[PDB]
Amino acid sequence: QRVFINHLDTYSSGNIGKFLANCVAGASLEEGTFQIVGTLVKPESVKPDFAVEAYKGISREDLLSHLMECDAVIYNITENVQQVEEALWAVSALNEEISHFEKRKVFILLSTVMTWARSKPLDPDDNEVPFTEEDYRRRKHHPNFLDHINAEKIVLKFGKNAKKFATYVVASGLQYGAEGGILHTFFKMAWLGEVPALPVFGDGTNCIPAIHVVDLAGVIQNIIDHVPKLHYLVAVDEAVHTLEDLVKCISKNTGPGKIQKVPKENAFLTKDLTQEYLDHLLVNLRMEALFVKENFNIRWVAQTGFVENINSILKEYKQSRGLLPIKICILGPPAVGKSSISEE
Amino acid sequence: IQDEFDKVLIPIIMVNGARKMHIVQYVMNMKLKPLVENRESIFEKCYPV
Amino acid sequence: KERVMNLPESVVAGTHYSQDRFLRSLSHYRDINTDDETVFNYFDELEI
Repeated sequence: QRVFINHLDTYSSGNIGKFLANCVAGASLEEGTFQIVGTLVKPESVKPDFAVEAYKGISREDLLSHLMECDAVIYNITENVQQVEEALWAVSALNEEISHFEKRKVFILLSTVMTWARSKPLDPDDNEVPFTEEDYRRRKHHPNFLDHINAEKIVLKFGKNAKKFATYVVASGLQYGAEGGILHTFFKMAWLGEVPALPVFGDGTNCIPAIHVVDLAGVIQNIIDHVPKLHYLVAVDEAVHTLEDLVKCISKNTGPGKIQKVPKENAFLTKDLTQEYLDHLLVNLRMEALFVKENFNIRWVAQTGFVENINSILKEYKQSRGLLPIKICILGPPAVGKSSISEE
Repeated sequence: IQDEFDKVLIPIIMVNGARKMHIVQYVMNMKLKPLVENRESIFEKCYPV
Repeated sequence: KERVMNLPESVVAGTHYSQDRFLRSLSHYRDINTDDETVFNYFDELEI
C-alpha cells in the first residue's frame, strides 16, 4: 500500500512517514513496509530512506498522478503558505479523481490547535473545562491560521462525498520529540547553558496541549484504518503542562534549574523564534482528544506528558546531533606538554 | 609437591594468573630477574660494620 | 631532563620542576607505574 506526505525533510512529516512506513495497514485496529512518497522542502534535502520519491519540485500532473497512486494521502500546512495552495489544487483535481477513483481514497490535512487562539470558552468562568473534536467547529481564529482554517473547511467541502471519497483534518498541539523546533531551540539554549538563569515569557502559566510525532503518526494510521465518522480530530496530550512547567523542567534537567520570567519582547530578539513560535508561546489552550482516546488502539510512547518523559526526549535530542559527552584522561609525566596538549 | 619443597627447602615463589597475562609475565620476570642478574654472585654474603 | 633544564630559570623558580623536585617526582612517577601495576590496569580490566 502507498501513501503520500509532503515535505518529509520537515521532522513533522518526515518522522511520521518513517514510522508509518514501518507499521502495517489495519494493524492500528488491534491493540513489510508501506510505499511512501514525499516532497522536499529544500533542494539541499534528499530522499528519506523510508521513502522512495524524488521531486525537487513536482510536475502538477505528476503530483495528481501519484495522488491517485496512493491508497491514502496526508498533507501538512503548518508553517508553509505554499503547501496550503498546493493542497487546495490537489483536492480540486482529486474531485476529478473521485470520478476516476480505483477506490474510495483517503485525504488528510495536518493542522495546529493554534487555530483556537482567540477563543471564548464554553465556560469562561470554569476555565479548566476541556474541549474536544466536537468543539473545533467553534475555534476562534488566528490570522494566518484562519487561512489554514479556510483550506481545512474547503477540504471538508470535498469531504462531503464521504462514502465516495474521504477527507480529514487534524489539529495538533505543540509538537515535541524528534528535534522539535521550539524544544530544539530550548534544548540548544540549555545545552550551551551559558546564562545562569534561562528565560521565561510574561506569565508562562499558559497551558500548551501537545502531541509527540510518533503518537501523532499512530493517530494518523488509526484515522486511516478507522476512517472515523467525524472528519476532524484533535491531537493533544493529557500533560496539560503550562509553558512555565515546560521551561522549569528543561532548566531543571539540562540547565541550572534557575529560570527568569521576562517580557516576551526580550524573546522576540531571537533568530529561530519565528513569530509563529512566539505565538505558540502566547497561546493557552485546554482540549482533550476524547474521540481519539476512545477509538484509537495506540500502543503509546506515553500518553502522559513531556515533563515526565523528559529523560527519553532529551536522549532523542542528544542522538539527534550525537552530542554524547567526550571524556578523557592522559597519563605520564606532568605539566609542560601534558597540560598544554590537554588544553589544546 | 609444595610439601616436598618443604622437605628439600628449595626456593618457591607463587604468582597469580588472574591478571591479564602480560602483567603476570612482568611480575614473574621481575622476581626471577635478580636471581639471574646476581647469579654470578651465587652466595657472596657481606657485612656492614 | 633536557626540556626541564631548558625551561627558563624564572619559569622553574621554586616550582615542583626545580631539578631536585623534578628528579624526585620523575622517579616517583616511574616507581608508582610498575609494569607490575599501574593506574592503567583499571581501564585495561575494563578493556577500554
